[PDB]
Amino acid sequence: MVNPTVFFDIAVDGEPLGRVSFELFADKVPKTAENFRALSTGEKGFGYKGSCFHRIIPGFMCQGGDFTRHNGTGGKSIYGEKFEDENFILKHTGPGILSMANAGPNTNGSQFFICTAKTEWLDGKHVVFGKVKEGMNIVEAMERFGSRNGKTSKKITIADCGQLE
Ligand SMILES: CC(C)[C@@H]1OC(=O)C(C)(C)/C=C/c2ccc3ccc(nc3c2)[C@@H](C)NC(=O)[C@@H]2CCCN(N2)C(=O)[C@H](C)NC1=O
Repeated sequence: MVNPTVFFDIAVDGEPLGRVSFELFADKVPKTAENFRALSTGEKGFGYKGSCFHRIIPGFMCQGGDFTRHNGTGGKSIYGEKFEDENFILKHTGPGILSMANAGPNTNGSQFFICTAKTEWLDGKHVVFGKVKEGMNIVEAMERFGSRNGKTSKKITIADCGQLE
């Protein structure tokens, strides 16, 4: 089995910025990786294309994936509105870690975050399931549109997304 790779093409106020690609650790968290993979291809009929990064805190993380309410209160998984925490094998080791956002135990949906710092205090409560493979420079560029309270100064969108391999 080969861990899947997905990509996001990022835009800033509609203008193309660049691509971020991710390795999804399906060998360690297959249910969580499959959710993010399928939402990235849109193959269930819904997913990330067109959604935004609603909270970007420089020196911390970029959060996105709310395609139902567009503001960080919504989203849904391919398994239903919520699904369980699969495991916590992987840790928040540094910039580029891809992890699930949640509102409590066993509340994963579609929202995710990309770390731009080591966030070890989230270990064991957010499921880590991938990492940036290429385009950390694009993530760093996105980070410059964030702010201390997370509000973005330009609209940061996933203009396209899908699977590479
Ligand atoms: C998935 C979604 C439904 C959920 O939303 C909620 O629980 C509700 C809708 C209640 C919003 C809470 C909320 C709002 C604004 C914030 C501003 C700032 C902060 N936390 C915030 C948390 C700071 C300290 N931490 C984060 O930014 C962390 C980083 C890791 C990912 N991550 N955010 C979540 O997983 C949050 C913990 N959960 C949610 O965003």
